[PDB]
Amino acid sequence: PALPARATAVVAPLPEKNYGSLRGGRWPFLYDNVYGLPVVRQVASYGEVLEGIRTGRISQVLWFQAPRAVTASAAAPPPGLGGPQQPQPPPLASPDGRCLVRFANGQVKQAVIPPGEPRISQALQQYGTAVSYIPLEPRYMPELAAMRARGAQEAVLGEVDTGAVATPVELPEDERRGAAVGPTAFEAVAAYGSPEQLAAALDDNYQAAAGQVAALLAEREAWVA
Amino acid sequence: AIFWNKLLDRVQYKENLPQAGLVGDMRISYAKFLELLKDQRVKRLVVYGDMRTAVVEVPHPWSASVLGHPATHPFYEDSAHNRVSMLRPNPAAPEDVTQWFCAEMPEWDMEKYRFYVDLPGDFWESGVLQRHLAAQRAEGAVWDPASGQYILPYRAQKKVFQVSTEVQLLDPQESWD
Amino acid sequence: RREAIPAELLLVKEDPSKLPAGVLQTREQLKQAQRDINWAGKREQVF
Amino acid sequence: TAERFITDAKELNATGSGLPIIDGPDWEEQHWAALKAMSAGRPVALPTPHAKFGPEDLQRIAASGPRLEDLTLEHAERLAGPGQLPTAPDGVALAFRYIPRSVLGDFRQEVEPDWRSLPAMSPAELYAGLRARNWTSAHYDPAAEPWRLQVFSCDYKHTGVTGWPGYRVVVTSRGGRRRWVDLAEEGELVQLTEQAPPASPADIGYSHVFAQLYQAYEPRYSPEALAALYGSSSSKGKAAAAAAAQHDTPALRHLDVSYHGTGSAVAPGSGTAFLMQPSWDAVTGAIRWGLERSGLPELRALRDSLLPE
Amino acid sequence: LALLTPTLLTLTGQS
Amino acid sequence: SEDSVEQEFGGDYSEASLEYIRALGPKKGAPFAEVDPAEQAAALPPSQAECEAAKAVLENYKRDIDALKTYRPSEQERAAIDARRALALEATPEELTWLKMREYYATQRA
Amino acid sequence: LLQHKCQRCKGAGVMTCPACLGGGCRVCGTACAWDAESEWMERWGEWESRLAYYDKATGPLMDEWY
Amino acid sequence: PYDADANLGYQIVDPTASMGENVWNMAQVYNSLPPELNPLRTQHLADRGGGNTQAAVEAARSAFDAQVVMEAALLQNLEAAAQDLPKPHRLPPTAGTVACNECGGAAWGYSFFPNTAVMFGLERPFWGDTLARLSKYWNPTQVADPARTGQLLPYGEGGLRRLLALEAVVGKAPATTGRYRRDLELLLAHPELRDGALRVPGGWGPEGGLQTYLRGQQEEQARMQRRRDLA
Amino acid sequence: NGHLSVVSNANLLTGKRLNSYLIYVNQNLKKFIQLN
Amino acid sequence: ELMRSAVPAPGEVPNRNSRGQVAEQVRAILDQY
Amino acid sequence: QSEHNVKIFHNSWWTHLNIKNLVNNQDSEFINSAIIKSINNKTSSEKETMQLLLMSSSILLHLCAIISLVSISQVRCFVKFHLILLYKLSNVYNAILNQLSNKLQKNLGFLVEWSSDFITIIPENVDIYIWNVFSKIYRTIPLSFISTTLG
Amino acid sequence: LRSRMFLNFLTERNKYYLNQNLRDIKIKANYNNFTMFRDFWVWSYNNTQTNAFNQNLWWLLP
Amino acid sequence: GHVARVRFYGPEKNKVMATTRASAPGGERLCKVVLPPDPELLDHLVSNG
Ligand SMILES: [Zn+2]
Ligand SMILES: [Zn+2]
Repeated sequence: PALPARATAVVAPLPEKNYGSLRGGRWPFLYDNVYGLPVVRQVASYGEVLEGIRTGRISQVLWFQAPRAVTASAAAPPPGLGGPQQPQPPPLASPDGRCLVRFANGQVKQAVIPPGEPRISQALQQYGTAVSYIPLEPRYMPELAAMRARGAQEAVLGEVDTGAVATPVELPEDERRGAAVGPTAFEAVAAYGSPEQLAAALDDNYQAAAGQVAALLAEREAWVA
Repeated sequence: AIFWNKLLDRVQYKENLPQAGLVGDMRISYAKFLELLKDQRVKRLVVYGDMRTAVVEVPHPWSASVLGHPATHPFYEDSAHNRVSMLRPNPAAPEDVTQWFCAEMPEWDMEKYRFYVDLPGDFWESGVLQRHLAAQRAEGAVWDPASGQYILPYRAQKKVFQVSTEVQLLDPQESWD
Repeated sequence: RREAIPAELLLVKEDPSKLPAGVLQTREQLKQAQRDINWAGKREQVF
Repeated sequence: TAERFITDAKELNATGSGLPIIDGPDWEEQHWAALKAMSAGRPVALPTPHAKFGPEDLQRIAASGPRLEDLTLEHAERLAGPGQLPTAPDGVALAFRYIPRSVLGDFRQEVEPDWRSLPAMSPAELYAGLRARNWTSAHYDPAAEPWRLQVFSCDYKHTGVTGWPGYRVVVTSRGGRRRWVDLAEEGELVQLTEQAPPASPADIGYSHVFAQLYQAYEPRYSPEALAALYGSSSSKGKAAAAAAAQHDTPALRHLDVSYHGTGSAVAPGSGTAFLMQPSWDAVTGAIRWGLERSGLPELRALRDSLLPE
Repeated sequence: LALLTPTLLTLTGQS
Repeated sequence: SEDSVEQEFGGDYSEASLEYIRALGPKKGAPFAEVDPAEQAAALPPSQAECEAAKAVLENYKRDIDALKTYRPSEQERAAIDARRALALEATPEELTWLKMREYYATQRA
Repeated sequence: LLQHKCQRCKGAGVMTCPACLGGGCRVCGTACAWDAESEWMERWGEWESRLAYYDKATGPLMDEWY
Repeated sequence: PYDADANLGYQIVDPTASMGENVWNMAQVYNSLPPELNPLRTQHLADRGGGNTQAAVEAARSAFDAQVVMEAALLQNLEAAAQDLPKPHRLPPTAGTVACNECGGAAWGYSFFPNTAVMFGLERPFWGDTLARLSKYWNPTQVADPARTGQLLPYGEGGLRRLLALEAVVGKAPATTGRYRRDLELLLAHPELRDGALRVPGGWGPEGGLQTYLRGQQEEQARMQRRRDLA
Repeated sequence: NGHLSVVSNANLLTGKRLNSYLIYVNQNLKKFIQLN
Repeated sequence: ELMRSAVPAPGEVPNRNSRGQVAEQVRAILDQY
Repeated sequence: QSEHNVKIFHNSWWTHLNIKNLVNNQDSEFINSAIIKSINNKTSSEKETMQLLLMSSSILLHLCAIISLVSISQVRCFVKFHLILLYKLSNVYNAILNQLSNKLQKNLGFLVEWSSDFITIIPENVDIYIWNVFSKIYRTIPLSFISTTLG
Repeated sequence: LRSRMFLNFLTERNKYYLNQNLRDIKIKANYNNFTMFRDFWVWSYNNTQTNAFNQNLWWLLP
Repeated sequence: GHVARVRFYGPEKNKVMATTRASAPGGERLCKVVLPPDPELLDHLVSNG
């Protein structure tokens, strides 16, 4: 498995632009930092989007979304009356109006359109252009903030030493996030290790499982008494 | 009594907020209230003093019509003690019973949910209540000269589970706090 | 071991003269925008 | 938007307890460090495409722009593991697709001008100038010069002094110059399909302005269209005359409408937003949090004084 | 306060 | 066959009174301060069948754990694990996640 | 005397979403619990069961029989 | 019923004694809670088996008390709205409404400025004024003429497609009541169910009321039929 | 009509959670088992 | 039937008691003697 | 027509309780903005006259309300009763703190008041103290006012 | 009459299923016959019924 | 045609005291009604005498 590329050079930012609807456009690359994804950099105005809807040149219009805090839902008594924890409110449409416009010729642009604009709403209702809401990305969904925090706190790889290798191991399967990329504990401790810790760890792991099942059965028998 | 009964309703106005059909978190949403209103399921609507709150009264589905459903109290009985029914077969659309005609129960014999609803700031200038009223009161008996008769047309009769809404507004000066 | 990516597959290529009329911002303009950004930054604290 | 269930050995192999959460700076500030280093002149680390790309599509993307499939990623998290339930011999995972906010570049909404040093215009002047560009009105003239309207709404209205109500329009004209209009005070309620002034030039609010903006974008049909429609006796002959008829839009030569929010520069929960609006609830919450940090170990003195009990 | 009442009666919408 | 109510009462009444009693509630549960049968049926632990199945699987587990104890890695396995180790040595968080996503998407397409 | 009201909503704190007057609206609120019209009679059954407990209207008859 | 705790106790409350004595008697031993939620009924057995009975009871009593407090809040709002006062509890928006963007949804406030409209009694708007304002709002005027300006269609989008049974005789069909259709049909195939002696629980699905009684009747008559022939 | 308010930055609630995660997985798993 | 009102009367509306009035009724019936 | 009766029992039930803090999950700028902007917009230095008139009349309303209330005899009895109760509680608390602080620094009836006149029980020392504090608080008002209104 | 009354009560209470011993502990409780701190609390409650000070007594119950 | 006379009263004139004819159900009474903002009420009132 080849490592990803890693180049470095001096680059010159582009000149800034004012499309009327949005401003910016100094990123000189075709991809972004956090994700490796292409960046949309063509901007569609309001009258342009309206005409593209009327004359069928536009197929799908997609809005981004936002989390909709838990206190501002009406489906159950407020959190603070002490009831059981309700799951999660649906997400909002993007208040800032960030939008992606997809044409029939495969082009993809961005735009700013407030959800609920009269003309655009009537056009979408009449001409049946497909309308969609882009789901939320995982580092912004409110139900996976625990996973995001755990990833930001815990270590990616683990600790195994044999006296001569000190291998960076992956974490166990029960908490390995991505995939089996590096060494697993067993393979490392058996390929660069000695039967001492091999046998010890194997048999006392058996001892742990036996203790689990034996405690289960023992409290069962106490229940019988 | 004729006089005193009135006087007492003003001094003790707090004992008359509906404490019968309203049990817990009895709110409904504004969209659901509109949807119930447009299909003529609401029996009474009581707007309140400030014009921004209503208590919608909706009859229990089996107490809405005069079907003889055996989940209701036997109010009206035959000689052989069977509940009476008033269904009529709707000649234009048979094969579907939910589109038949039926008379509605007198309002004093109804079970009713009493939901609470908050009306938006532009409830009156949006005209929803006005459209509903103007549509539902624009039908009545007519004279047909082709048959020389007095006809109550079908599109002015109540189908199954539909009722006739009564709108009532309250006066803030009747509170005597 | 690493792989290599051509540095012409990573940079955009367009010359500002292929843009609409007023899209290119002059220095006169761009400086006033920075001035407004700063003033909007300090407004409420100042007041 | 469709979700998917994964019940398969190899797909649950590359999964584990759930894919990693790609992380970094916030979606609207990823480009600050890179751009300031680029403006200084240093070398910058180059962006590496995503691990699902391969060399065959970078050829097209660097040439003719990305497709809706080039932007879509997936994410899957594992429900109960291998030995938990029947009909699930080695686990079950839930996978859904999405597009991240980072796809939007270093683009933002137009900057709020300096309302002190900017020439003003009366609402009646904006109303008349919008009527003169509304082809359905009795005051149309096709010799009008283009206008660019940016309609701003305030966002620091509740968190910070100096917030304003209503809307503010920035009108830029052929000279490249700019003026602004202050549409507080929704004047008198009118519907959008309304053409009549309000009996006093002082009752022009944003309801009339929005009426004019809505009516200006009406598509115009040439008389031939409904001529071929009505004159056609057949029903689907009319249908053909209708589906084939075209139109035009004069507003694309007169107006450019945009909507913006003047961003806020004070976080609604921060400390400086407490000095700007002191309140007693704030000081109670503050001393509670301070007890949490410093002296909630009061409930450790609890256990320590439970020693004699 | 009766001098300013015609002014302050716009916050309610009446005359 | 032979429901509960048919025993405490049975021939003391006809079938009329038996159906009379049958249509009024199960026996005497939560509304009457007692404990439901479906409530009581949860307070009991796993019985000896499951415990013995677990003990037999435990015998199997110790057998295969000592079997693993008797294992030693093959020839190319050392080189493969060491190459993984080298990649992990020259790894950063971002790129390791990069290869994780590479794995997932490659096996997704297959 | 010191209570003032918002002049846009007239003290309602809430405006209408007009599109929903004539896969739903993503801008306007969330539904309530008693909106599900298919669960009405079940909720009423639970509530009348819980209410029959406290109900002390028939108290004297139960008392004389006890 | 007093022995099974199915109903409240023997002489716990007296309508003519006092409020204090009655709250004392009711606050004594979970008398305010029904049997189903009384924790004493369950405090003795809960362990490894399910780990739920003592959890799924304190997780129901909580929802119960939340419902009760919500009812109190709603009634305080109604009592404020009975006069023309502003409501004390601001609740979040619902499925047809959005929040106001001048206020945050906080509808009113206190200001240290005396609000002259209340002090002089001018806070209600004189019916004729409102009538005029509405009648002028629902009647938009057209000053232009579609002859000069070549406007052939009323405003809106996609007017061309817009320009291209016996609902007029028997009204429209109501689509909010399909879920009862089935039961209605049963009530027509079995007239005997309308007898004044019977009173079923109530409901619509196969899990409620009429269908429960019907299934029970057919099943028990089949049981007895099979029991007749074996002997 | 239809309103035109726009915020500049959508407020993603950035800046316990275990129960949220658990209820998420419980709801999804229960839907899965009810699919069969 | 053509000349009937559909607004019933003030007189032909029969009484219906709530639960509190039912309780008052049974008490006034039992303490009758 | 039946006759109705006064209800004298657990009446209301929903008022015995303060639940404001539960429903808002705790566990007014549009107002002033709109007031001031309206008196600015409707009616040189005239906005300043109107604003000063507004503030002055508001403060005077509150002061007149308070004084007129306190001018009823029974309200003065209420005030007197509260004063003596609070004084006895202060005596208790101060004695406790004084004695225990004396210890740790060594380490480190009602009717004679309730039935008499109140200006003869209270010394003049406290009136002089209150007057001194008030005087010192409000003595910078002329210079402040002058320097404000002169640009 | 008594049979019908019990019938209706039973039906409406057993609607619950349509979706030590509490008695022996309920016989041992302090009830006011229609324990001196109890009478104190009851009197003090019934005396401060109207004033807000009443709320202070509410937090004196077990 | 059962109502004879209506009398708007109040300080803001939205309540009426309707009087019923002899042919009305219940004879002749005086009933108070509170009115919503309906701009079709006055035509209906005058065109029925
Ligand atoms: Zn508002
Ligand atoms: Zn909506």
